[PDB]
Amino acid sequence: FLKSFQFILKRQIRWLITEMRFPKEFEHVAKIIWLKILKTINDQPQEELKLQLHMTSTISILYLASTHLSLPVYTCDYIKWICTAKMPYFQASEILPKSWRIQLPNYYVSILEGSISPFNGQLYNKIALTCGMIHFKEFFNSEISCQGLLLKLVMQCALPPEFYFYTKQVIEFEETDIRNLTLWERTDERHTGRVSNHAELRVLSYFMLTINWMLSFDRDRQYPLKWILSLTESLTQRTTTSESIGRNIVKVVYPDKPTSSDYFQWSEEETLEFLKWMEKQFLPTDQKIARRKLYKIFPLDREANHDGEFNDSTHQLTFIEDLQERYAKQTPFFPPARKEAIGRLLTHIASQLLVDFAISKEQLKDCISRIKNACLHRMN
Amino acid sequence: VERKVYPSESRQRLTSYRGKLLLKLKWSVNNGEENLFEVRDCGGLPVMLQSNRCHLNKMSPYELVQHKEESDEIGGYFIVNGIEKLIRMLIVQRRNHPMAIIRPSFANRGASYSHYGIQIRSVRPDQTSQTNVLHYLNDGQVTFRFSWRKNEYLVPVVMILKALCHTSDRE
Amino acid sequence: LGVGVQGASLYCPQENYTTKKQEKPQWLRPVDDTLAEDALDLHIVVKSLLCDTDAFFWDPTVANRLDSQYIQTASDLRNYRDGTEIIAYASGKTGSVLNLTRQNTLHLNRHNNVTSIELHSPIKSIKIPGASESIGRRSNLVGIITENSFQIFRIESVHSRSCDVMVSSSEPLYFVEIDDLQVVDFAAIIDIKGNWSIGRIPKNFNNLIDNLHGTIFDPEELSSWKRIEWFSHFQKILVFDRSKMIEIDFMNNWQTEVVQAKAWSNIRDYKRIDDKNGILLTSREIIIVGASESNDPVRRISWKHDLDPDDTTLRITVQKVKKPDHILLVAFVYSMRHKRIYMHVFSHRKANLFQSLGCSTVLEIPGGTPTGIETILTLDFELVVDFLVKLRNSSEVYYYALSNTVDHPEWASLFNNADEREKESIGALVSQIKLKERERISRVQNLIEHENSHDEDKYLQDLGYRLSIATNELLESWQKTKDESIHSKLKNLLENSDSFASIPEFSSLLDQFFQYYQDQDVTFIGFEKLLHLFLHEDVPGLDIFYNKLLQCWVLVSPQAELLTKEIVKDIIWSLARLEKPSLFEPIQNEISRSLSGPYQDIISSWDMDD
Amino acid sequence: TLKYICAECSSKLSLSRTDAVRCKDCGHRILLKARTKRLVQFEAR
Amino acid sequence: PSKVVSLFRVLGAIVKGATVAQAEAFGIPKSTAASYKIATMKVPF
Amino acid sequence: MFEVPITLTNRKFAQRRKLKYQYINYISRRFDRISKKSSDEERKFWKKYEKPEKSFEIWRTVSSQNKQPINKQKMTYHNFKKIEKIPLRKMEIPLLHCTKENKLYFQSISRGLEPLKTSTSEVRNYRTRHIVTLTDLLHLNVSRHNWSLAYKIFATLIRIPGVQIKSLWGIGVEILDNLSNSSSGLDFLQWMCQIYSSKSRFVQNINYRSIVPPFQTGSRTHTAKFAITYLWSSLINCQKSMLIDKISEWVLTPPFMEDAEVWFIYASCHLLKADTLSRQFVNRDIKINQVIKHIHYVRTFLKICLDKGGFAVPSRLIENQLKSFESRLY
DNA sequence: TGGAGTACAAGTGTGAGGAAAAGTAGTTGGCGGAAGTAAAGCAGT
Ligand SMILES: [Zn+2]
Repeated sequence: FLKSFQFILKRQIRWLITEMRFPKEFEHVAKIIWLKILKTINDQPQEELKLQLHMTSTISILYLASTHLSLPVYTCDYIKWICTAKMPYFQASEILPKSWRIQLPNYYVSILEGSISPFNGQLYNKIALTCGMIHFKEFFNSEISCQGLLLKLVMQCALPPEFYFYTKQVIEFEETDIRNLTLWERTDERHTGRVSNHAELRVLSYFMLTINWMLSFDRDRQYPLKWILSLTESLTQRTTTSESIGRNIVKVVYPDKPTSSDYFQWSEEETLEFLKWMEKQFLPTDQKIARRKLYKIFPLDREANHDGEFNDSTHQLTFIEDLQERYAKQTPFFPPARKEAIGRLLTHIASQLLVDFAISKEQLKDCISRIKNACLHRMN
Repeated sequence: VERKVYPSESRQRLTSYRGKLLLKLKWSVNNGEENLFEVRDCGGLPVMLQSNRCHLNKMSPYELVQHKEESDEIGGYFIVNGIEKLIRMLIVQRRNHPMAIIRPSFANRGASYSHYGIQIRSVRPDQTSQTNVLHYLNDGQVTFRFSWRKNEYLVPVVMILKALCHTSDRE
Repeated sequence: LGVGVQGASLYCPQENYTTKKQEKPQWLRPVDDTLAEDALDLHIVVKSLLCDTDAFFWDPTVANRLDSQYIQTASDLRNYRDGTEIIAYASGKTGSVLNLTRQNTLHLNRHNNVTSIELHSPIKSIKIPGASESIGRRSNLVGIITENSFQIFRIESVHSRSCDVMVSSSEPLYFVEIDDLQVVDFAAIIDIKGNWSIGRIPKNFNNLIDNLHGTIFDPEELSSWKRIEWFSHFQKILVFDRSKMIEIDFMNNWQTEVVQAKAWSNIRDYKRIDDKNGILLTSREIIIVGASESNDPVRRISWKHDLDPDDTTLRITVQKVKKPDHILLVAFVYSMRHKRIYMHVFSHRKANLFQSLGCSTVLEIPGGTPTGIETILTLDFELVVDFLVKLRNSSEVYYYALSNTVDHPEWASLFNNADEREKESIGALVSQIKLKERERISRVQNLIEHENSHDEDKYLQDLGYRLSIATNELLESWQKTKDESIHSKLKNLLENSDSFASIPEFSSLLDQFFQYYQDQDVTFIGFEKLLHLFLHEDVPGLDIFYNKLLQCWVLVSPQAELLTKEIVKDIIWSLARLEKPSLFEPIQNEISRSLSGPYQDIISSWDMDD
Repeated sequence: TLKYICAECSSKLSLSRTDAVRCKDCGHRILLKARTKRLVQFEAR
Repeated sequence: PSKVVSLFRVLGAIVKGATVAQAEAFGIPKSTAASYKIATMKVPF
Repeated sequence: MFEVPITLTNRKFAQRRKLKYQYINYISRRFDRISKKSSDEERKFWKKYEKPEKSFEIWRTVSSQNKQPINKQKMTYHNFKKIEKIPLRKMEIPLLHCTKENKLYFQSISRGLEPLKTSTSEVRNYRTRHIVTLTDLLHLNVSRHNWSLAYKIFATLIRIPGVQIKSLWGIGVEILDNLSNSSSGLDFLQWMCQIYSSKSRFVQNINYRSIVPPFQTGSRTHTAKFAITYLWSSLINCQKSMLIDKISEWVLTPPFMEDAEVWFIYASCHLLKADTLSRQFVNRDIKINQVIKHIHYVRTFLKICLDKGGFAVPSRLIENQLKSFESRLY
């Protein structure tokens, strides 16, 4: 199992450096994390050792090799890279080993293909086990680059950049030793800390309480009510960027929450690019004459006049360009009904943020309450 | 996928050229109060070429060449295990007509049989035959001869002539 | 008459095709396929508002909580006036309170005084029967069902000088036998769980169970759904469950099972079309429009369309559309779990010739899911149709006229507490940024007026002098303390670290700082080829990273400059993980940890095989 | 490269071991052997 | 495991699963008491 | 919302229907002796009923000799409370062996109550989770008359490993309704009836999952729906393309000696020949005694259609169409 | 002024729940009488 789980770990990292412009030393950082993982396997008595490994584990040790390298990449940009089938997380067994696959058992070859994506903070708790078997604390810089986190969260919903520094002063006021949202470790037990001990999880709750307070307690008559009706109407809106369509994939994969049957609200052109993404699912995922004959009668392309050779100048616009329409939509800038529409913006930025971090609302209703009733405790 | 097997395949394979025989039954228990109808596969019987049941029936000399046959393929034979046998025609007695043969092999049969007799060969509408010979004894006695299973039975004739319809002895 | 029936059954399902053709050589579409021809038919809502007021399961005994019909009273019998449209629904605290006219759309009346008559039990079923066209009039009596009792009401003599709805009632019949009744129909005629009875419905409200009855009780149909309707007025009833349809003539002694629905489907709904012959059925997986037989009225099975959804809580409502040549039937399947409708169109013609057209679906309001949808007869190729809905977790009955041509209170009930003590304690930090932003809107404005001057070039020449000293103190400590076999900050300065904002001048500093360390013991990460994770595209230069962020906050900002000039600095003063030890560090530690494992795991610790 | 020929669709076909003797475009069982470039000699008589 | 259970079927033991009474004092969890079989016998035959 | 073509199995649903039909056996066999006085637990359950295999429901026509007097002896609470006690006291032991959700599901369905949560709604396998999206998007865009997009969905849907005969042939109007660069529709129906036309006896003993007969199987005594649709679609196309002898020889090759619908179309194939051959465009030796075969075939194949089971033809008008073909002959 | 306690929130013990590829089983289809001329010992009345 370890010979193939490393072999798939190799194919994930080799994807990152070759395509996503990662530096070559990222593999070198990742091996020490992988090798000390093997020493924990080594320490256990070989008879009935039961090493704990899961496709969530090859993400967790990839995340620690990227936050020791102190990158702005996260599980927001890991669950988007695996649900869109970019790095070999889903059906990794079906394509990669090709000789070890036959000898591997029925349970070990089912643990390698990632049939169900990490949910309800499953990916955070595997980092907690990973920071407990090997000490990512006291050896590596367990310092989340929280400045590269919120800049994505600023440009995610097209808010003014004042909130980037409205947030950090709230973070700096309610924090341990001002800076250092330190990444947690759990060598303890099968008990999942409900303290929101995860450092990445803490920044989101600070971002929630910031965007409430800066608009609710506005004596300065700076953020008007009709600006919210030009933002909540603007954010609840569908576009065809590769971040938006890729976010639509992650809405599809998670069944538990609502806004999972959101494909009824799709449009014409947003459906076609989903089907062009479908030519990146089959390539991961004696009576062959029957299917060969049917694939002739249903050729996978369009019957004629396809969109490959001579299509356009542009159809799809990118993530730098839709914000140029979003910030050009909320152009005006200069109470019972005010606090009603502040509940229309807050539940929508909350819902769009659960789908990117794979946690439930009860995983986040706790994370607000452990932050809110620790922050007013500063004054009393 | 089911496909049509042409007799050129059965020559290469050195197998028979068999069409499937289907035979639906009837299971009427108690005078047809509960009928059960089951079509049953009864093996593959071999099939004469260029018949109704061969795949070369209404087929051009061009298309016989495209299916690996002679362009003037004749038909009329069976392919059994690659060997290409056929049923020999026979000469039999003319149907439904009473012949009046005399034969020395009739006195061999019983005492007081003459050489005389009337032999008829009756065929049913399903081409199955039956021979009824009508012997002459030296007593004025005339007998009716037939072979049922492989045996041979000898009933007197006015037993039949009084059994067929309601007759007087002047009719 | 077509050709393809079975006699026992009859199909026209989803897009295989029909199964019939006459070959009528008449130059007039020489085929009578059971699919008629037309163009498309898309349906648009016209929204109105009419009135207002365990969790993984639902109870099948509840049927409806609202009702509406053009109703005719005894005042309309005697006087020439005719046509009064009403509504009767259940609302209140427990939903035990029971209670008009269409002006141009269906709106509540001027007097807005609903006859909120009271029952001391929550209401489970509100229904009117509707009347046969062979009775002359429209009936004015509404039967209701509670958890505890059974009442009958009667609408009596609404006015025109006040438009008030005064009613009568019947003595409520309680549970003599104690089992929950399910469905009544009139056409007190009830069906309890497993067993039914014919009710003697009285005229007198100034002051019963008849002695002929029966049962259908199946020991293994575990659900609690039963249903009864009179079949074509011949004193013949149909008794349902989710497993069979039982026709009973209670005039004679005669009972026959027609549907048997155990193997691959179950019965969901059965709404009696007022067409007394053609009456619709809804199973799962199929919509059946099985009518009444012409000669012997027992049960006919007519053209049925299969149903591609599959669910456990499906219901249907049917509205006739009477037209000259034919009669249309729109059939609305809905469910309590989702908002979507699914409608199909059948056309009854004169000689019991049904057809089918296609299939369509519409959406609804984004809060709630329908539990009751009810049509309006509208007193009687651009089809129009009108109906009114009642959702789950919402008591707002809207009104929709389909024509052919998301806040949650859990987010609301969290914040804004009722503590006047901490009413300004939260605002003490809100007032803190009233001081600190004005502190920082001018502290950066000090750097705005300094533009390519030498006093700030002195700060970066000193910065290029103070970077190298504390680094080289640290670079040798990793060499003096090397043999540990067991980190990159660039923030060790403390003077201000905030007193220079000019990025192309600042870009040559860190490139000189890369030039300053060409030998070993220190390696550096990239910046122009790695900052693309914020913009998801090509990033050629760090100096034009600002270009697409300057053009990202032109309009929405006061002065639009000094906010973006310091976020770019906050990235580079956070992405400055630049003190990685060189090639001497990883190679010795990859092989020393492999020494700590046995030769069992040497082959299992090996990269680079393809 | 050793090849055979299908008796039905006449497609050339290399047939390794642990393969069923079938064509791989159609499914035809009978399968005839082609001839390769090999020397044989004759007298022209 | 099922290679072992098939050997006892010639003997005639009714190899069935365990009980919750036969779960606590045998080191196996109470929920996963289906894959854990206990083979007894019947005294007449 | 719509049905998915997935053979989805899960242990918790394999329990709760094995848990259900086990209890159904005891509460029936309890009623099987209290009505007298006055082995998988599911397969044993289906040895009581006959699966229809022609329809979803086994319909029985009522104006017949299936008549029965009413059992007026109704079932009250006094009898119902005792007939379920000794099953539930015999059912209480495996309720602790199932899960806590199954143990609460069974107590819910003991008294009515219908599940509000679908067995397909939490598959979460990322492959099936895309099938559920791609089928609900399939039926939605078929419904919106959006054919060039629904063709792209169904082309990608048949290539995911695990899809079935359900979505396959039913919505193959997308080829026939397209007519831009179509495969004519009819060639896909020929594909279906080449590899799914079985002659197996319908065994009816095994519990069936993921195939359900009346629209996707093809056993004996049930000609498959894609088989008879291939007959009618290749006859309407055969008329619109004015090859009639190809189909009339093609239908000649199976004798379906069970049903009546293929005999009527085999009658109707000759009736369309007798229509077209009886034009004669005069203003006369073989063209007369050719048609008199086709008139004779229709009068026999319709007669043998009536010899078989229920398929009610207008056997009066069709005789009156042949008489009009002889008035053209005279 | 003091202690009651009742809550709130933290900490420790313990097996039940969702998953998939192989295998098994479960039931059918399907295959290998117009012949002559002559003697002889054996029967018959
Ligand atoms: Zn071939």
